[PDB]
Amino acid sequence: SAPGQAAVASAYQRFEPRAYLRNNYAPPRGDLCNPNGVGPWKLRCLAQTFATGEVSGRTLIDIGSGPTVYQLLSACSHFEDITMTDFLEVNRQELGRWLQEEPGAFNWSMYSQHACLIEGKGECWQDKERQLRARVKRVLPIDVHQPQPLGAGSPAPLPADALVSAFCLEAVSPDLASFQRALDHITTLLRPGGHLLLIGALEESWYLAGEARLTVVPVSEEEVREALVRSGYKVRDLRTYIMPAHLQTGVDDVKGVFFAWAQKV
Amino acid sequence: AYQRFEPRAYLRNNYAPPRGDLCNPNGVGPWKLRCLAQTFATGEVSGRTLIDIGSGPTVYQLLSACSHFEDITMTDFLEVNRQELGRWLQEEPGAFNWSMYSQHACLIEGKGECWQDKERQLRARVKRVLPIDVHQPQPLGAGSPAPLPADALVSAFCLEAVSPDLASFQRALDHITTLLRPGGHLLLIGALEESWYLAGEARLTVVPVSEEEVREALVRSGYKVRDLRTYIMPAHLQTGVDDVKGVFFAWAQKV
Ligand SMILES: Nc1ncnc2c1ncn2[C@@H]1O[C@@H](CSCCNC[C@@H]2Cc3ccc([N+](=O)[O-])cc3CN2)[C@@H](O)[C@H]1O
Ligand SMILES: Nc1ncnc2c1ncn2[C@@H]1O[C@@H](CSCCNC[C@@H]2Cc3ccc([N+](=O)[O-])cc3CN2)[C@@H](O)[C@H]1O
Repeated sequence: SAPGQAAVASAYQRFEPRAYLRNNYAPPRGDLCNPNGVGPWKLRCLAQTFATGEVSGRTLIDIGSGPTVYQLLSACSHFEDITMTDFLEVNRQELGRWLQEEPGAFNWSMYSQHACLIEGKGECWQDKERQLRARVKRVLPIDVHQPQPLGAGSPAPLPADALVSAFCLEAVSPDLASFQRALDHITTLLRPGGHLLLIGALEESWYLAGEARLTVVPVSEEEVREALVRSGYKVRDLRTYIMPAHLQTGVDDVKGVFFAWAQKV
Repeated sequence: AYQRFEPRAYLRNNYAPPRGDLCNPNGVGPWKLRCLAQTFATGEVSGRTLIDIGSGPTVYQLLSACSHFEDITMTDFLEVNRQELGRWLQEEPGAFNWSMYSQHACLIEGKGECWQDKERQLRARVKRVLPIDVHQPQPLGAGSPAPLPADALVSAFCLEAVSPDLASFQRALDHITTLLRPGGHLLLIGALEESWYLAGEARLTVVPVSEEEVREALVRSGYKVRDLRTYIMPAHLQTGVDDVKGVFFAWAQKV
């Protein structure tokens, strides 16, 4: 078990946040004007799920935030305490730049505007970002391969009412078995009856983050569903987006994207 | 007097904060955008061609209009305003940033449209920017490139701001009304009970008008008033740039 993990940790030492941001969150993949694009689909899954009112509580943990905040734009009106996490210091620093409203931070304002647009409440994007910054109460190291991903007696309020995780588990797991165990490990962080929102890449074997070319376990929708069931979830929603050819740039070999809403039993 | 009008001062006074803060939905900017959006959302204001009367250096007043009219003419009395418009239309250097207004129009309209697509459509549909003088019986002169008669007019904060008194305001309205097809629509926005405003070195005289006065003026020009509403200016938006008391929005139909 330890070998595959050592390979993952080593490969991530070359991960370049800015290149990763450019590849995935600037145009063309970061084009929010095309409703058929992947950015709008992700934001829609999240906004629609939170719009049900069924996913709420006091505390939320984002698992493997990397250098991004988009996955929390709709969530942040429903949780007063948000923990963001990442394995890499360089990503935690990138989140820090953004938290401090630095220029030189990545500009999420197009995503914030798009979230305001689809949430349909007339909120301005500046109020949305102010609220996300207020509700993020800590940014913590994490390793999903450890039985306690946050370490012993972490700062984070546990158990959490909800988890969010985008493009983390399949990107740090050498094989399906590692992915299943990682899912079990983060599932310990979640209250029974709590909710997990999982976004990830389907049938991907690599992606680029600068010099770093990371190896990814290719997973199918069926594999994700079965993993959720095995970890003790009821699957409420599991959607697939098929990556259009024009978005099939050379930054990865992804075939689609999945969104799962699961409730822990 | 208008010869000392400074577009950048005017923009700063009226379209930068506090008056240009769009975050609070009780502000004047959001109220104006809502009047315009709700009106066009009815479907009753439609056609091929539209003229914006006295555009000055602003485009917000056409953000909801532009998806209902394929040919748009913008107008102003002053070359310096016409150049400021040109800088924004051609995406030139130092153009005013209207993106907050574009974004808010998209939010209000509720169609999920992105603000870059809205600006793109506005820029595509504005075919020309022309001189205009509403004091002339033919405000656009004879044989102007503008298709006439227009199917719709929009005019925000022009007639009361260029008229010394109610009689002049009425005549200016009669004048622009000749540009409008019978059965066509006028969307008129303006200041209530204002007597002056500043634009840098220019101090401009305004005729103070009431809601009743505007209604009466419309009827006299031959319009049926479909809608007329008032925004009362809150104290935190009462700055030193004018003495405005309120803003009116009128939707009128020529008959
Ligand atoms: N042991 C660990 N525990 C927790 N997190 C860890 C661990 N090791 C690395 N990490 C952390 O997880 C990393 C996750 S970044 C996302 C990687 N996903 C792969 C790739 C990216 C991507 C992104 C967006 C889209 N899209 O279309 O919107 C598609 C794709 C294609 N897939 C990173 O922050 C790393 O630092
Ligand atoms: N003879 C003419 N014919 C046509 N246009 C002409 C003529 N002479 C001058 N012009 C043209 O008309 C002008 C219109 S802009 C200034 C209007 N002044 C009213 C002032 C501005 C304002 C704006 C917004 C708000 N608000 O709270 O939303 C409040 C206020 C307060 N009132 C200007 O572009 C000028 O160039």
